[PDB]
Amino acid sequence: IVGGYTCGANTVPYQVSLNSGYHFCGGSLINSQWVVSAAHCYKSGIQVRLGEDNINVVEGNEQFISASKSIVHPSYNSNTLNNDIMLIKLKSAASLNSRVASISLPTSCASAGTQCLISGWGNTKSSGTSYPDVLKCLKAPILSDSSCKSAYPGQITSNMFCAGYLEGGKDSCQGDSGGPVVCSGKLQGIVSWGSGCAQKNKPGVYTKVCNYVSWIKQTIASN
Ligand SMILES: [Ca+2]
Repeated sequence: IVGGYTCGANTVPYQVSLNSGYHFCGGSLINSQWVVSAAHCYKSGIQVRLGEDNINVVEGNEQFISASKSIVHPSYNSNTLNNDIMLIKLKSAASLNSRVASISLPTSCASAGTQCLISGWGNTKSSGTSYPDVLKCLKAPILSDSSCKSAYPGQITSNMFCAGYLEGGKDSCQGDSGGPVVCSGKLQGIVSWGSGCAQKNKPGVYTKVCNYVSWIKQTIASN
């Protein structure tokens, strides 16, 4: 997250870190057994880390649970990142508590102009590299479809939305991928892509979770 703020420990209790020997993506806990993340975060061998604040210090509220199954969306296209969504099943259910909690799936799609909370352990620099240890947060508005398409001509599908600031300075970034965009208390987006981070006229692009709720619900009823 570039241009964000330190969330505060366990104030985003649905945020997970995906670990394959190191943090590599975020995710969102949607019930005690299942995480939503980006399909481009697929790796074999994933351990889900819940209750994290500093990802490099065991502070006492973590739950580390191996994935048993990962399910990339059936129509995921890694070239365009259309349908950039994946489900991860935990080997055992998390213990839900004040620091480890699920986020609701949406009923309706969020609106342009709504301010959402984006979070993660990704790079904090637009130019260059610096990865924080503690979780970072950013409030960013959903942009109109027209603005999004103008920013990325020929690249935005109905399964994507833009959020952020066209002047630059504030955005998600590498290492935030797969993490949550929460608007009106529901999971409306997944950190997916963007041209650089926080550059002028190049807002973040996020997977439109409201289009996936029936797939998520039938998949978790079946696995
Ligand atoms: Ca920790």
